[PDB]
Formats: sequence, C-alpha cells, structure tokens
Amino acid sequence: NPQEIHLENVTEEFNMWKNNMVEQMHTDIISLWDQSLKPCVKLTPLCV
Amino acid sequence: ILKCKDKKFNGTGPCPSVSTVQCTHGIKPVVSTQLLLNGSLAEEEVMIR
Amino acid sequence: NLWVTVYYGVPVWKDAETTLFCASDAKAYDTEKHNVWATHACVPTDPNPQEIHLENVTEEFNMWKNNMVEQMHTDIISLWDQSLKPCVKLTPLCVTLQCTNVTNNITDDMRGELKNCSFNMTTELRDKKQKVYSLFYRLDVVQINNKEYRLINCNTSAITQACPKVSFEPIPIHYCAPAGFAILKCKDKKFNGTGPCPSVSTVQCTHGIKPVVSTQLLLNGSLAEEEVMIRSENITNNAKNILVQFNTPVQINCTRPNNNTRKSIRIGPGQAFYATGDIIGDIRQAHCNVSKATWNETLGKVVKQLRKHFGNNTIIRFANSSGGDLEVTTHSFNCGGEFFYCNTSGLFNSTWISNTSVSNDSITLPCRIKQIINMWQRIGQAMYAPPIQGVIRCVSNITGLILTRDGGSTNSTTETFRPGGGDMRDNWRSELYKYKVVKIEPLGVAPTRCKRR
Amino acid sequence: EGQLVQSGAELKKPGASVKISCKTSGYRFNFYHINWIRQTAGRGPEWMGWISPYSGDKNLAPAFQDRVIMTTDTEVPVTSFTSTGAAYMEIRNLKFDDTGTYFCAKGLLRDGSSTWLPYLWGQGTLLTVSSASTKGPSVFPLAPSSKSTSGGTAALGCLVKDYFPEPVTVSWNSGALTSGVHTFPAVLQSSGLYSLSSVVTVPSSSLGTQTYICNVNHKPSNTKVDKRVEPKSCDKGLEV
Amino acid sequence: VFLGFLGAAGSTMGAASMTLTVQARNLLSGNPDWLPDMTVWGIKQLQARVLAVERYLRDQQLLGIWGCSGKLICCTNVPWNSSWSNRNLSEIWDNMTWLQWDKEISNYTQIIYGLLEESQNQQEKNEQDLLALD
Amino acid sequence: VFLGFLGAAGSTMGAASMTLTVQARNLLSGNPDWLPDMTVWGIKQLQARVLAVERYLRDQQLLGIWGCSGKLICCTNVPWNSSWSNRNLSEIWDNMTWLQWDKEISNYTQIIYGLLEESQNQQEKNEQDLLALD
Ligand SMILES: *[C@@H]1O[C@H](CO)[C@@H](O[C@@H]2O[C@H](CO)[C@@H](O[C@@H]3O[C@H](CO[C@H]4O[C@H](CO)[C@@H](O)[C@H](O)[C@@H]4O)[C@@H](O)[C@H](O[C@H]4O[C@H](CO)[C@@H](O)[C@H](O)[C@@H]4O)[C@@H]3O)[C@H](O)[C@H]2NC(C)=O)[C@H](O)[C@H]1NC(C)=O
Ligand SMILES: *[C@@H]1O[C@H](CO)[C@@H](O[C@@H]2O[C@H](CO)[C@@H](O)[C@H](O)[C@H]2NC(C)=O)[C@H](O)[C@H]1NC(C)=O
Ligand SMILES: *[C@@H]1O[C@H](CO)[C@@H](O)[C@H](O)[C@H]1NC(C)=O
Ligand SMILES: *[C@@H]1O[C@H](CO)[C@@H](O)[C@H](O)[C@H]1NC(C)=O
Ligand SMILES: *[C@@H]1O[C@H](CO)[C@@H](O)[C@H](O)[C@H]1NC(C)=O
Ligand SMILES: *[C@@H]1O[C@H](CO)[C@@H](O)[C@H](O)[C@H]1NC(C)=O
Ligand SMILES: *[C@@H]1O[C@H](CO)[C@@H](O)[C@H](O)[C@H]1NC(C)=O
Ligand SMILES: *[C@@H]1O[C@H](CO)[C@@H](O)[C@H](O)[C@H]1NC(C)=O
Ligand SMILES: *[C@@H]1O[C@H](CO)[C@@H](O)[C@H](O)[C@H]1NC(C)=O
Ligand SMILES: *[C@@H]1O[C@H](CO)[C@@H](O)[C@H](O)[C@H]1NC(C)=O
Ligand SMILES: *[C@@H]1O[C@H](CO)[C@@H](O)[C@H](O)[C@H]1NC(C)=O
Ligand SMILES: *[C@@H]1O[C@H](CO)[C@@H](O)[C@H](O)[C@H]1NC(C)=O
Ligand SMILES: *[C@@H]1O[C@H](CO)[C@@H](O)[C@H](O)[C@H]1NC(C)=O
Ligand SMILES: *[C@@H]1O[C@H](CO)[C@@H](O)[C@H](O)[C@H]1NC(C)=O
Ligand SMILES: *[C@@H]1O[C@H](CO)[C@@H](O)[C@H](O)[C@H]1NC(C)=O
Ligand SMILES: *[C@@H]1O[C@H](CO)[C@@H](O)[C@H](O)[C@H]1NC(C)=O
Repeated sequence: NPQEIHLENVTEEFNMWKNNMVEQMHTDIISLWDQSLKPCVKLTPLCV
Repeated sequence: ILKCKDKKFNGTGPCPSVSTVQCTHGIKPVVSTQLLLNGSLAEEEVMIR
Repeated sequence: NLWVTVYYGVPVWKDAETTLFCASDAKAYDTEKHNVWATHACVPTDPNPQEIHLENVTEEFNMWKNNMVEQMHTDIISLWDQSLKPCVKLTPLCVTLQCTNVTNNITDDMRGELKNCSFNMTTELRDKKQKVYSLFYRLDVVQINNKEYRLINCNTSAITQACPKVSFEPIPIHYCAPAGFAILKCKDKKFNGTGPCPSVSTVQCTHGIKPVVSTQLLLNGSLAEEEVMIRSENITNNAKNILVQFNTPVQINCTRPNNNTRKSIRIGPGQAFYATGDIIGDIRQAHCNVSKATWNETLGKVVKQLRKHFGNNTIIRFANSSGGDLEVTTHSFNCGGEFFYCNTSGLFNSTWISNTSVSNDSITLPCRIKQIINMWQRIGQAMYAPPIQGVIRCVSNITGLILTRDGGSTNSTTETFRPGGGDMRDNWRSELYKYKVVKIEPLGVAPTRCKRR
Repeated sequence: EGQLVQSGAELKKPGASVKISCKTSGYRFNFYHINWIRQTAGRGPEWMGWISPYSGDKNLAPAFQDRVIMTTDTEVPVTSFTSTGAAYMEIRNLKFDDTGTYFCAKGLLRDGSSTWLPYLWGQGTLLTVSSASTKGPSVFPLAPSSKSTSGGTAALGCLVKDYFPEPVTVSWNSGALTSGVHTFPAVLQSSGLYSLSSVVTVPSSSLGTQTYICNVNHKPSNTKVDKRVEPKSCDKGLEV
Repeated sequence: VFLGFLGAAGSTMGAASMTLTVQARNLLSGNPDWLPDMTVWGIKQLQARVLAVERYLRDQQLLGIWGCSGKLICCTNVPWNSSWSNRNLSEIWDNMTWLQWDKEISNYTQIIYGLLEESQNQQEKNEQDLLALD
Repeated sequence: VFLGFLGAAGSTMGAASMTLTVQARNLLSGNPDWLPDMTVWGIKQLQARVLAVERYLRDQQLLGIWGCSGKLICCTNVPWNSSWSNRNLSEIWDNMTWLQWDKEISNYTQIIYGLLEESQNQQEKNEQDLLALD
C-alpha cells in the first residue's frame, strides 16, 4: 500500500530546476548502462 | 518525499496541496529526444515549464 | 563506608591500530586536475584543527613499531593501482624495434643515449598496421645476437600507460582520526623517536603531509626543530637504516632542458598512445643543481650530531652508493611527470677532521630520465610515463637523508655512511614519527560514599 | 504582516442592495475566520457575523439571518506562508437604520476557546442609506491666514461644499505634501448636505520656491477638482 | 576547568570527573561524509566506523545490564572490596590518574564486571518484581 | 486526531504534540532489504542508511547528555529567557507551527543547547553526587 498522506494546511515551496533527485536518477541511469555493458561481448577485433 | 497535488503547477513556487510519501509513483526510464514517450499525463491543462 | 561507582567519559586511552581517514585540503575543487593523488576520495579539512595540548601528560612513543606507516604504505600502493587501472594499456607495444643512435654524438667522450626507434605498431583498425617511431631513451635491451632492440619492461611484466589527464603533483594529505580514537602528537623540539614524549597534544586530523616518492634525499618534507635529528631503530646494528632530518632546507633545482614535444598515435578503437616526439633544438642531459655553500654547511652541521653517537674528536667518511638496484643506488624521484634518476656520486666525497674538512658556486649532478617503472611491488604491472611537452624545471627543499653504515671491525678506524633506501616506509617515518593512534576507553570505576534506594 | 483592504464607498437607496468586498494579503486567508461588524449611530456597534474560509462554516446574528449573505473565494497562495483571498458581503433590504461604517476583520487563533475573535481590522467602509441624489461638490480656495505673527506661519486650504453622497479625500501636490495637512470633518445641513474644509500651515517664506495644489477626489460622483491656492495673502497679520 | 578533549588525562581523578561530557561527546561523532563513491577505499573506513559503533554498543550494553543506566555518574550497591587497591579516600581522588587507577585495578578488574552484572540485576530486578505487588 | 505521518505540520504546536510517536516511529525504520548482492550500487544507499543512524545517534547523544532522557515529552530546570521569542503562553501553542517556531528560535537556538548541556548535568549530576550520601 503506497503510504500517500495528504498534509492539510501545508504549503511548501518547490523548485524543480534546482532539484537533486534528477541528478541522482541521471547518475543511476549512467551507472546502469555501464554495469549492464561490462560483462557482455566486446567487439574490438571488428574494427577491420 | 513531498508530492504536490494541485492540477496546475508552475514548477517553481509554493504548492498549496502537498502530500507525503516514501515511494514515488511508477516512472518508466525512457531515453527519448524531441518527444517524451510513455510519460505522465498532465492535469486538465497543458503545462509549459 | 565506600562503594564502587562508574564514570563514563574518563580520560583513558589505550594504544591500538585501526583504519584512519584522509584529508582533501579543501583546495581540491579549485585544482580541477580531474584526479590528483588522493583528491579522489578524501573529505575537506575542518575549518579549525583541534590541537589540544594535554598538560602533565607524558606518553611513550615508538615510531619504528607504528602502524600508521603501514596504513599509508598500503594506501599509496592501492592509490597507484586504482589510478592506473582504467588508463590505456600498451601490451601491443612489446614488438621488435629497429633503433639507431641519436644523430648528435658530438665528442663521443661525453655520453649521448637516445635511440631513434621505429616499429610496426597496430593502428586504429585491426586489418592494417602502421609503422611509427620515436620511443627513445636509455632503458632497453641490447638485442639477441640500425640495430634491433626490444623492451626489458616486456621481459618482466605487462605495461600500461599513465592517464595524461591526472597529475603527480603531491597535494597536502593529512590523515585524520575517526570517531572514538585520537592522535597524540609530540611537541618538544628534540625527540629521540623512541621514548617518552613530555609535551603531548591531541588531534583528530594531522598536519599536512605531501606524499613524495624519493630515495637518498627527502624532498618537500617537514623541517626539524632547531636541531638536526638522527633517528634509528637500533644504532648499533649496521643493517638498520639511519634517518636524518634537517634543520635548514637544502635548495635543489632540477632541470630537464629538452624542449620536448609529443605525438598522439591512435591505437585500437578508443586508446591513443603518446610517444616522445623529436627533440626540437639542442640536446643535453638532465641535471640537478645544489648550492655548494648550503650543502657544506648542512654536512658540517650533521657531522656534529653524528659525533654524539660515534665519538667526539673522531673522523667519519661517506662515499657514493655501493651497488645494486637502479632505484636504490640513485636519487630517484618525479617532477612534472618525468621520473629523474640522478647519481649523487658528486656529493659524498668527504672526510672530516675535528674542526674542518678535507669556491665553486654550485654543485651539479647528472641525471638520467626513465619513463617505464617497475617500482610496483606487484611485479605483474608497470607504468609508462607520458612525455611532457616543453622544458622542465622544478625547485625543491631537501629535508632528509637515508644512510647505511659499513659493517665490520671498524671501531678503531672511521665509520662510513653510504646512501641507500629501497623501503618506502622509511620515507613516511620522517613525517609520522610524532604521531600515535590511541583508542578511548571511557568506562572507569572508583570508590565513593553513596547509596541507592 | 496582514494588511487587509476593504471596498470603496458607495451610495444606495432604501430597499435596494449593496455588496462590500474585503481583500486580504500578507497572511493565510484560510487559516482564520473572517468577522464582519457594523457601526451605526442609531444602535451603536453590532456584530453581524463571522465566516470560515476553510471549513465553509458561517454564523450570523439572528437579526441578520435573512438579509446578510457572506461569501469567500479560495485563497491564492503567494508564498508558502502568504495568500491573497477575498471575502464579499451582500446586504439587502436597506433601511434607514443601516447607515454607518462597516468592518471586516481577521480571526484571532486557529484553536482554543477564542479562535474567531477579531484581531486585524480593515480600514472600514461607510454607507449612507438615502433616497436623495448624488451631487458633486463645489471646491473653493482659501485665502492664506496668519497663525503666528512672530513666527511667520500661513494657513491655506481648500473648501469642499455641498455634496450629498459619501465624503471625499484630498491630496496636496499629488500627495507630495503631508506636513501641516489638517483636514476638518463634514457638516450636516437642514437639507442633508455635507461640506468640509482642509488646510496646511506653510512657511511665509515659501512663496517663490514651492507651489501648493490641492486635489479633491470624489469617488461616488467620480469627479476630481485640482485647485491652486493663490499665494497672495489678505490677512493683515500674514503679509509681514 | 575544561582544557578541551582529554585535557585532564594527567590530572587527578576528581578533577578528571569534571570533564566527562567532554570525553563522551567527541568519541561517538567523528563523522566523515562519504558522499563520493570510491570503490575499494570506502570499505576499510566503513568497517572502521562500524566497528566503532559496535564497540560503543558493547559498552552501552555493559552499562545497561547494570543497575546504572544513565550515561553519567552513577552509584551502585556492590560494596568496594578492601583487597582491591588497599587505599583510603582522598588518597585516590587527589593523587592518582585514571590510567594508573585502571592499571592497578587491571589485576582485579575482571571480576568486578561479574559482581556488577550478577550480584545486582540478577537479584535487584527479582527483588523489584517481588516487592512491587503490595 | 492522527492524520498519519507529518499530518500536523501546519497545525498548532499543541495539536502537533499529540502525534510525537507518529513522527518518531517512521524515521528510524525505512528498512530496505539488501539481500541481492549488487556491486557498486549498494555502497551509496548503505552509506545513506548508515549516515541516517549516525544522525539518529547524534540526536540521541544530545537527548542523553541533558537531564531529559526519555524519548518522550520532558521538562527541564533551565528557565525560559524573555529575550527568546517575547511571547506569552497560548500565543505559541495556539497560533504557531513548529516550523515558524524553529525559525524564530534559530537566531537564539545555538546557546540553548549549551545552557541545557552545561547549566544542567554539569551541575545537576554533581549536586546529585553531593546530596546522595545522607
Ligand atoms: C487547518 O486550518 C484551519 C484554519 O486554521 C483549521 O480550522 C479551524 O479548526 C479549529 C479546530 O481545529 C476551529 O476551532 C473550533 O471551532 C469549532 C466551531 O464549532 C461548532 O459549532 C458549529 C456550528 O456553529 C459546527 O458547525 C462546528 O462543527 C462545531 O461543532 C469549536 O467548536 C471548537 O471548540 C472546541 O475547543 C474549545 C477549546 O476551548 C472547547 O471548549 C470546545 O468544547 C470545542 O472542543 C474550536 O473553537 C476553527 O474554527 C477552524 N477555523 C478557523 C480557525 O478559521 C483546521 O482545523 C486545520 N486543520 C488541520 C488538520 O490542521
Ligand atoms: C634555484 O632557483 C632559484 C630561483 O630561480 C634561485 O634563487 C635565485 O638565486 C639568485 C642567485 O642567488 C638570485 O639572484 C635570485 O634573486 C633568486 N631568486 C629567487 C626567486 O629566490 C636559487 O639560487 C637556485 N639554487 C641553485 C642551487 O641553483
Ligand atoms: C512562475 O514562476 C516564474 C519564475 O520566474 C514567474 O516569473 C511566473 O510569474 C510564475 N507564474 C507563471 C504563471 O509563470
Ligand atoms: C651506438 O649504438 C650502439 C648500439 O649497440 C652502442 O653500443 C654505441 O655505444 C652507440 N654509440 C654512440 C651512442 O655513440
Ligand atoms: C655517433 O657515434 C659514433 C660511434 O658509434 C661516432 O663514430 C660518430 O662520430 C657519432 N656522431 C655521428 C654524427 O655519427
Ligand atoms: C628518426 O628517424 C625517422 C625515420 O624513421 C626520421 O624521420 C627522423 O627525422 C629521425 N629523427 C632523428 C632525431 O634523427
Ligand atoms: C634513544 O633511544 C635509544 C633506544 O635504544 C637509546 O639507546 C638511546 O640512549 C636514546 N637516547 C639517545 C640520545 O639516543
Ligand atoms: C620550445 O620550442 C617551441 C617550438 O620551437 C618554441 O615555440 C618555444 O618558444 C620553445 N620554448 C621556449 C621557452 O622558448
Ligand atoms: C661510485 O664512484 C666510483 C668512482 O669513485 C665509480 O666507479 C662508481 O661507478 C660509482 N657508483 C657506485 C654505485 O659505486
Ligand atoms: C667547505 O667547508 C670547508 C671547511 O671550512 C672548506 O675547507 C671548504 O673549502 C668548503 N668548500 C667550499 C667552500 O666549496
Ligand atoms: C615539491 O614542491 C615544489 C614546489 O616548489 C614542486 O614544484 C615539486 O613538484 C614538489 N615535489 C618534488 C618531488 O620536488
Ligand atoms: C622551502 O622552505 C622555505 C622555508 O620555510 C619555504 O618558504 C618554502 O616554501 C619551501 N619550499 C618548498 C618547495 O617546500
Ligand atoms: C497569532 O495570533 C496572535 C493574535 O491574533 C498574534 O499576536 C500572533 O502573532 C499570531 N501568531 C503568529 C505566528 O503570527
Ligand atoms: C574480596 O575478594 C576476595 C577474593 O576475591 C573474597 O574472598 C572476599 O570475600 C571479597 N570481599 C568482599 C567484601 O567483597
Ligand atoms: C599520593 O601521595 C600519597 C601520600 O604522599 C601516597 O601514599 C600515594 O601512594 C600517592 N599516590 C600514588 C599513585 O603514588
Ligand atoms: C537572556 O539572554 C541574555 C543574552 O543572551 C542574557 O544577558 C540574560 O542574562 C539571559 N536571561 C536569562 C533569564 O536567561
């Protein structure tokens, strides 16, 4: 059950362009690409 | 994690309808340019951020 | 009448060994050299070093059984290994190189040893291969038997190129104490190294130490206090090294005068090899200058501290190295990226009377240059130093010495202190001699008059 | 820092209706009740009723249960702690006893025994229930007068005369003069006329360096009169 | 007098008791921020500051199993034994350091923990349970 | 009224005091199960939930060095200073949030910790030791 709790009488200043979650997700996607392609087949002898 | 809830949101400013969670809502990691695919729909109005 | 009572937070420490931290010096963001020595992981320095002198506290230190030196040694080794892991490997370079002496052997009485080598290397593609040239320098085989040659580095271990983006400039790295532990720092001017420090302070983070890999001569080290220090684990034993710390720094200026250039030849789909290009202009050997007056004064000041251990009104001598490894017999260090191996045969030719010794504005020391190093204790890897584009001139403070005494029945005669080295840990004991790691045990018991319930 | 502003002055007839606004700022509009209280010279002040912008709960006086209707908009959050709401009030069945100054105010606390109590009051809004007509004013200048012969102070002003509807505000040199500005209250004629005056104490040496223009702004009649007081005096104590 | 962290290491035990919070507050939080993600070098210092809190929690378990529990000064009901440091009062608290004290107690220190963990709560709790019903 | 986690963030401090256990129970255990053994991605979140418990233990040390120790509501003996928020009672607990409260105290908040750690147990404990012998 996603604990989604609305907070009455609460107004909070958001700023999406200075957010740090986007940087976290970007670094995570980059490391995902890198750790997914690490143990696969290299094709360096194909450069012929 | 504070999640804004009002339909129209400027992106930068005070959210009047705030909720709290630990886990967010499902996001699909899609690598796309010029066009966003399989994204979250806006609320009643097209948003220009 | 009196009952046991516990007290939590009492000043009680016990000597132990645990993992330490490391400092980022806080100027790491403004260097922007991508990766220096420990700029990788260390944390920024606290705004105020908490240096608290502990009155009435005398603590027994022993620098030769210290564990911080082992920690710093393993950290430097892992630093080398993790810095050279993702760089360009040069295993296809182990080929046959038809080389030639340089075109300028003017007056063959003087030496000129740079080999204009050319060889068939692999290119961008795998189908074709291209012939390149210009490896140069003295380190090479004599071939099996334009003369053929190959790399003795290949005769030993694999080769990898140092990343051109990183730097070897030593950033001030001072170890820090974690939670629960502390670092006791001695404070008196003269310290035997082994014994009770009467003036002790405590810290978490130490004072800035520059990781310098050097032999025979300590560079950019910490000055002594008012007196030259002669430390040794056992002065009677000849095999144990003799560390010397200076009061006044000895100026040294080293120069690679070859206004050099580089060539970026592409090898493999992503890699790119940096080769030493042709020498534009005249050529002459790299060297190091030391002011003769300062060196004379330094020797005349060190001999009097040595006489305290080996007799008043006696003579001591020191010649050049004995023989063995190139890294042990020669003052080896790094500068700008190039690795200088200079011969200190021109500094140690001295015998000392009880009052004097037995112009010349400066003393110059020849110095050869090496790019491929097998200094790694892992004899499975070696590093290729990328060429430096331009002239190289680096100044430094000489602060220490590593000496070895000639054994035998030399009591009635004189003693000899030939230069030496080898063990990297001796380079660190000149900086961590005043530091000891202790763990806090704050649970104490004592009897007082009180009752519960 | 709640700086609330009410509506403007309006004139109506008996048996008709009128609507008064109550715009807020500087505080959370939904965090406090909004009170409404009148002040009539016939029965003194009387609490009309409060309302809750959050829960939508109103509470009127049993005498105002039929004729008073209070509404509120939704707050417009400016910052995380500031919002700009609005509270309107419509009153119908206008009688002669409903003439006076009306007020809206902010509730006291958000919890406790005295939550709705009026703390921050608005500037007020005067209403006159009359079957008469809206008549513009007649603005005259005033001759300068001596106030202290040894000191040298003049007194010049403007005269607003014979206007039936709501009173009038007057500025000096487009509001550039506030020192010495002293405004007199209105009159009540037998026919129901209102008329007042205003004056300012100027230096007697300030006759060739400064210019004094009074600006009359009658809003219910939507008129403005800009008069220039002549610096030529006529009081024998002021020419010196 | 404060004299900072460990300032009273060579002072008397009585004067050293005046700075318990000073030695207590600087042992638990020597916080290093490990936001940079560096592979093989983080595990060593992480093991270090994890064994630190493990030792801290061992000390806290020892200070909880006893009748004492407040992280402060505290009194017990176990009598002091004349065999342990045959000394009078004021001789200890005015001419002795905590180092030399623990050194002299180290010969008999191991049984004191047992006398504090068993002769107290293994009987004090049981007496508390059988004397709280009335 | 509960209103769940952080439900009374915009309510009064008195109403917010009715939900202390709610905000306390959900901050310490946001337990992720890290049974899968994935190399470089585990160290980041492990450092995260280790710094979490480090901050938690810093707060617990601060709440232990004071005369207060129960993880609940608690009273002290340090008098409130009229310079700090010149307000009367019921004005704070019935028209103010904890956010704005800490905002107004942030100017004078740093010395209150010192007045609670030194003016209390550095003297309250010593008085306890010198008043428990009779
Ligand atoms: C978000 O913010 C808004 C605005 O600040 C809050 O709304 C206020 O809420 C408080 C209580 O939480 C209100 O204070 C109360 O008003 C009640 C009104 O009463 C009754 O009668 C009417 C009929 O006329 C009914 O419709 C209504 O339901 C009530 O039954 C009072 O009854 C309350 O009194 C209580 O407290 C006193 C203490 O002395 C006791 O003696 C009483 O017996 C009783 O228990 C109380 O005075 C306030 O009016 C609301 N509006 C405001 C301030 O404008 C939200 O509560 C808030 N929400 C959250 C989650 O924070
Ligand atoms: C090493 O280099 C420095 C700087 O180039 C030399 O210092 C200079 O010495 C000369 C001669 O004494 C002076 O005229 C200059 O003013 C000095 N410059 C500075 C910046 O100090 C130093 O003498 C050199 N040492 C050796 C042994 O060659
Ligand atoms: C949204 O935020 C920006 C921030 O610069 C502001 O200029 C703008 O007025 C806000 N509102 C809208 C509707 O864009
Ligand atoms: C030329 O090269 C040969 C290679 O065997 C070397 O022996 C010789 O000394 C060189 N002569 C020079 C550098 O003058
Ligand atoms: C190079 O070295 C050789 C010796 O091998 C010598 O005869 C010759 O003079 C030197 N110089 C040139 C330019 O060949
Ligand atoms: C080295 O040899 C190459 C030929 O492979 C030549 O082009 C180059 O000029 C030579 N350099 C020197 C310094 O003799
Ligand atoms: C220093 O320590 C050594 C340890 O063997 C001792 O022999 C010596 O007497 C001490 N003092 C000096 C001045 O060397
Ligand atoms: C080094 O050589 C290059 C190329 O001839 C020249 O431009 C540069 O000026 C030289 N270095 C110095 C310090 O003059
Ligand atoms: C030391 O000097 C001698 C000459 O005095 C020289 O033959 C020798 O090569 C030099 N180096 C070593 C390591 O002996
Ligand atoms: C070094 O000092 C000695 C002793 O005074 C002196 O004889 C010798 O000439 C000096 N060497 C120099 C000045 O080069
Ligand atoms: C020592 O410090 C100098 C700063 O003048 C620097 O140039 C040099 O690279 C450092 N290291 C060595 C080994 O000289
Ligand atoms: C050498 O020592 C002097 C004396 O303090 C100092 O000013 C200078 O910066 C030092 N240089 C290096 C490279 O350590
Ligand atoms: C709450 O209301 C009282 C009285 O209306 C006021 O004095 C106080 O400043 C208010 N609280 C805040 C935080 O503004
Ligand atoms: C003191 O210890 C000895 C041996 O440990 C024991 O025999 C004796 O009973 C103890 N006395 C007290 C009072 O604890
Ligand atoms: C302190 O002094 C007393 C009397 O002078 C002596 O009996 C005692 O042993 C001393 N303390 C230590 C630890 O020596
Ligand atoms: C309140 O604080 C001020 C300054 O911080 C201080 O001078 C005064 O003595 C304090 N009063 C009380 C009662 O704490």
